Amino acid sequence: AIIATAFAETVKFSGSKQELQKRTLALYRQFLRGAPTFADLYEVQFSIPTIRTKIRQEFERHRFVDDLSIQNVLYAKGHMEYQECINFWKQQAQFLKYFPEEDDIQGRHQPSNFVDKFLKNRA
Amino acid sequence: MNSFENLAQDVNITRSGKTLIAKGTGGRSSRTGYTATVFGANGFLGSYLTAKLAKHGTTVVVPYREEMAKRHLKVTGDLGVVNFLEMDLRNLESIDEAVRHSDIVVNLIGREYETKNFNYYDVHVEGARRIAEAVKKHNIARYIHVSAFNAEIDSPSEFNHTKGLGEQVTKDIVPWATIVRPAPMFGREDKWFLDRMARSPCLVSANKFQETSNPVHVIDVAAALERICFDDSTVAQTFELYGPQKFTQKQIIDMVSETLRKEVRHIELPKALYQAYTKATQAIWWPTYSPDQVERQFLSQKIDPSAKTFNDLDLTPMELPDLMFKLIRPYRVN
Amino acid sequence: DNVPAHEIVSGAPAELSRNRVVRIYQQAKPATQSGEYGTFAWRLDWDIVDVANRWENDLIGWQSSGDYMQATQMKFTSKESAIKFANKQGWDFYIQEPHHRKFRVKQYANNFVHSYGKLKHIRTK
Amino acid sequence: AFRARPWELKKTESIDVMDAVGSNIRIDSKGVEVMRVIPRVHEDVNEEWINDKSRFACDGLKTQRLTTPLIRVGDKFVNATWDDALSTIAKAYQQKAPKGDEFKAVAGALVEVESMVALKDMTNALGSENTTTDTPNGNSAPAHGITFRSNYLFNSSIAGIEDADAILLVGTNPRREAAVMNARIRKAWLRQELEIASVGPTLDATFDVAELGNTHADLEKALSGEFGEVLKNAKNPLIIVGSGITDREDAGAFFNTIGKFVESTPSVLNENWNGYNVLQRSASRAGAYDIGFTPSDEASKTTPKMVWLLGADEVAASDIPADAFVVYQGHNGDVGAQFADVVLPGAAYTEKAGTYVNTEGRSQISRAATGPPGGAREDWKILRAVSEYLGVALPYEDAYEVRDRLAEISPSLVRYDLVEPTVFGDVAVQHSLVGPNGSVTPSSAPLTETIENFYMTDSISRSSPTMAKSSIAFNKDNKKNQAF
Amino acid sequence: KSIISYNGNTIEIPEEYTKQAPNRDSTWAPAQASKTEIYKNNMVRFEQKDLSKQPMPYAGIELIAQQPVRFVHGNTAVCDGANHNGPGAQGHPKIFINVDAPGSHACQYCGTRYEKE
Amino acid sequence: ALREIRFHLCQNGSSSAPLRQFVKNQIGAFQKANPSTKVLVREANGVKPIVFARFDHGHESKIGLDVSSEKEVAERVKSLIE
Ligand SMILES: NC(=O)C1=CN([C@@H]2O[C@H](COP(=O)(O)OP(=O)(O)OC[C@H]3O[C@@H](n4cnc5c(N)ncnc54)[C@H](OP(=O)(O)O)[C@@H]3O)[C@@H](O)[C@H]2O)C=CC1
Ligand SMILES: [Zn+2]
Repeated sequence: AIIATAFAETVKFSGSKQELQKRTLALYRQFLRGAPTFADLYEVQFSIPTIRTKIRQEFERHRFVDDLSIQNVLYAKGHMEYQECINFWKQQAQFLKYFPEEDDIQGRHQPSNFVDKFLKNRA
Repeated sequence: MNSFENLAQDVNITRSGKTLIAKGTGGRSSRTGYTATVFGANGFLGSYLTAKLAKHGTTVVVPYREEMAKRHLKVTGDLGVVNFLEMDLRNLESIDEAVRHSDIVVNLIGREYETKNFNYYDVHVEGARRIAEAVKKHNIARYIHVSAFNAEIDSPSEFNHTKGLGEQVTKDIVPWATIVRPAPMFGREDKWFLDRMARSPCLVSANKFQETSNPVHVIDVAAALERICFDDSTVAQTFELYGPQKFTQKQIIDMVSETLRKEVRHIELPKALYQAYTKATQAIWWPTYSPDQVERQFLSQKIDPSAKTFNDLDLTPMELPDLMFKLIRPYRVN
Repeated sequence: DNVPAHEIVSGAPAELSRNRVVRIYQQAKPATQSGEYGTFAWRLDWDIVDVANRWENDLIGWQSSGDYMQATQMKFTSKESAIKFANKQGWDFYIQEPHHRKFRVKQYANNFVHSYGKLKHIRTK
Repeated sequence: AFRARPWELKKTESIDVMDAVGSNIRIDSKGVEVMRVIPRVHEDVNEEWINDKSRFACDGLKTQRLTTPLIRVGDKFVNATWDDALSTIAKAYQQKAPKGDEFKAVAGALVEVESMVALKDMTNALGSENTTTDTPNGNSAPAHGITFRSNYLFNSSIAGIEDADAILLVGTNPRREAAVMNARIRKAWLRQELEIASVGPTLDATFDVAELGNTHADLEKALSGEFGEVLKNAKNPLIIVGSGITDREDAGAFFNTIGKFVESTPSVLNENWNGYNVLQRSASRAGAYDIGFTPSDEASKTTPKMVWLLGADEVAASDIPADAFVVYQGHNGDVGAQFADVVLPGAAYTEKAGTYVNTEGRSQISRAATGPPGGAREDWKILRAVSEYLGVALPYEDAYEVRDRLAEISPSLVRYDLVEPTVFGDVAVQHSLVGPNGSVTPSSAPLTETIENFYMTDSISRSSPTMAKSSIAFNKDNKKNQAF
Repeated sequence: KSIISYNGNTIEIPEEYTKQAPNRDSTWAPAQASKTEIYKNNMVRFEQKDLSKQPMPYAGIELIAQQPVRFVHGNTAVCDGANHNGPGAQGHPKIFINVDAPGSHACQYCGTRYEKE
Repeated sequence: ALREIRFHLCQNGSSSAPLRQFVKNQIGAFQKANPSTKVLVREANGVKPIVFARFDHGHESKIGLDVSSEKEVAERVKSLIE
């Protein structure tokens, strides 16, 4: 037969929110645990605390989503991502997509008020 | 969507009366409207500067000497952004062809040893004089001239002496040129710095590795150069780009050893013996440590009291201790 | 009513649902043709962005674009379906209500009506 | 001819701005330039037709364009950056030091409502009330008043012409001011009995008209005469007043006579039918009046030290003081830009999604076909930025906030494609037309034609080679256009 | 010869390469960019390049203007631009041209001019 | 106000009836009372009776005119003008 691969979890939509939050916290713990493995695999310049900070931000972004089905989908995609990272399927190029802030300063002019945006036709 | 991070605004007017209108969001397919000639573009710093310039689609004219050394520069720009011109310092028409159509001219041409064809004078003073004459004759809007830190006319070192003379002749010819003096630059595959410390059989100093300078990341020098390129308020100013904190050569070697998990071999020799050795090895065809380099091994960095710095470009240099691991990673062995 | 940002499971950029406006409408009867086959579907397409719509390459003279939606246009069977879709994606929209030809009775015999007074115009056929 | 094929054209539904009718058009563009303009059906405005100017003046949008800011230095303009321009405006403002009504603002025939709103708000925040229109006598307030919409609109809808039994045209030539409406009047006249009379210049009409004279006295005679009786008896009468009469100094007398006649005759103005109609010629006049873009009484007395032209290409040498600092904001190079000290490029009607209010008072929304050329910008953004440089920063920096401010100014700007009749029909006439116009003395000067040349009336139309060729090809004294 | 650039500097071009075609000096369509303008706008990519090697095909407008007018008896001239030597259909679609008006009337496909005599 | 007053009101709405009456009857009295202010009456179906006053340098203020009587409309306006 075709058997599942490493860190594969069968797709299951939780019927109750609480049973989903259990899995969600497990997944968060897995990501935090794997952070050093990610730092070794992908030869990152930045520190393990920064990996963990990024993970916390990612989990934070959906902290107020209510409808259960959307939470189920987000959890499934988060697990798919975890499996992608931990198995070194991803390369450094795609991994660093997650990390747009640690790249250097892109330039002198990042407009913030209406006059600087207007001068660059981005108002 | 992307953004023209280097440009302050959309419509621009060069000092020469050209109207430049940036098109597009600011990505590969966009065009800033500027045209720039980068002398010495295929070198260590020129490559980064060219990558930053062609990232936003300003036309980059690259004068080159060897065809095979410049090939990596074509990748950095869209079709027709990076243009290549055959050039030689003893062919005036070639220089004229290189600078003729540009709004910006920066020259990074400098050599840390002497050759059978170009001695320090020929490469730093007469070369700069010819480039600056082409600039003045074609009335180029912006001319940026890069020299070295510690550039002084009456220096012990022929390198610093010729650099100071080059600065003087540039100022005499083009009164509106901008002079930059970067500190020792490090970074990936640098020259006579970190990479040398990482794979040398032995580093031999004639002055106990005591010399102090503020090393600066090459990316930061290139970004500062770009900023100087695109703001017209830096005309006729002098810039002293240097790193945050002052280091001793021995300190850097100790940091490299700690980051390399391997001990770097240091041997101290008398100055006369090491001179004779370097003067002897100057007979081979591949670049090797100069006699004047070891002369410079007795000069510590001197920062001009009255000179614009990274702060005036709203920039903050990165730290050499922070990059260490990123900059020397392939030699750890572990 | 409208799906907020960051619970859309499509994966599209946030800018799409933040600062872009789509328009929903029916195509107008083309003035050049009498056929009406294209006028029943409810199109949905994006209003253009000023800086990123189209510029001219300085080499071969082509139309460069930074707007990734300039060519996209969805078809829907009905106005309510288009509204529901745009709402489910979080897109700000505007509805352009269609215009139709007002019915009037046309008689061929009207071309030959007797005129009791002076002729207002000479019909010619 | 031969410039494109239908499958490669991007089709955008937008609004024509050549006249004040507000024809609905489809803009076919490929890439960065506009190919053609074709009509789309709106049975309540243009039916399925547009006039030749609206169709063929598109070629004026790709020539004589403004692309970079310009600054006058000596007797020549020099290109300059947006920052340099706007800082020059700020420095001229601080040096001139205008107090109150010394900052004049003029709006041209083509501009959108959002741009007018921005300009008026900024000018008010400078302490000025000198928000003028571009027409002759536009330094003064209009004689028909601004308080009620029905004072300056086509109160009978454009579809109202279908029901007409009698029409009196006062100082207006619809064939030139509103061509599709002229076709509408013609169709009505062909298919039912209908009586048309006019006061004003002898006009070549597609329908039989009765000429009652060229003078205000002739209007008095008519309204007291046989045609006044015809209007009294009519079931759906309507009186059409040209915008060209509003531009006369004696506009008060005409508006007074007409208001008295209307307030008398119930057929002309009852609760089911308002026969009083003003026919604007410019696409922007209705919106301007809607937001109160009208100078104050004391403003017309002052001599401005700074003038801001928004469009404003009908301006003369006389209306600008020599010492004034003039800012021009537009999309084409015309006489107005020639007069300026700083020129700012703004988007054209095909390059922005604006609101236009037609003669009916109908509010319509356009859609941007292409982006502005060069370094040109959206007009209300220009005003917002310059106001920030002037220290009077406008409270909105986003299109939705712009629509909110528009809702604040009037609730009918945000209701699109909707006409709703006025409940104040009887109050408006008395309060605005007959009330304050008692003192005005009618002149003895005869009424003249409002527009000398139908084909060239705007900046776009004067920038078009096609309109130039059409004007010289379709001249009356050319035998190709005679018949006999 | 000497075209001033946007820089204010001078660009020198031989006279032969400013002609739009070898046989015609000036443009033949309003939107067509003249050689002078081409160089002014692309001079960076034309440096150290040999202009005599560039394509420069002949302007067909003059070549068709050198072909003599064909006189026809009737009111209609039929043209299809066929190749009587080779097989197959090698011309352009067969159209008929009315020649009652004064002067020569050009084939819409090939430009060959006809006249009624 | 000193410079501008704007009246918003529905045409058919019941909540606008005191507004329609106030306009229809004392619009002339209000205009003559404040001869330099510019008065605008703008109507639309869905909108709730509101009034806007513009005093100086763009400062504006508004009050809701969901009111029972033409009188009460008048004192709401007067309270705005002060
Ligand atoms: N790196 C440092 O630590 C410091 C460097 N600088 C200055 O920075 C600039 C460049 O730094 P870096 O990029 O490291 O130097 P590189 O040697 O890396 O590049 C220098 C450039 O000089 C060109 N060049 C040298 N001589 C000639 C010549 N005679 N004719 C034509 N081209 C010539 C080289 O071209 P080719 O490859 O064809 O020889 C090369 O492109 C130089 O001016 C240097 O003096 C100043 C202070 C510190
Ligand atoms: Zn043919």
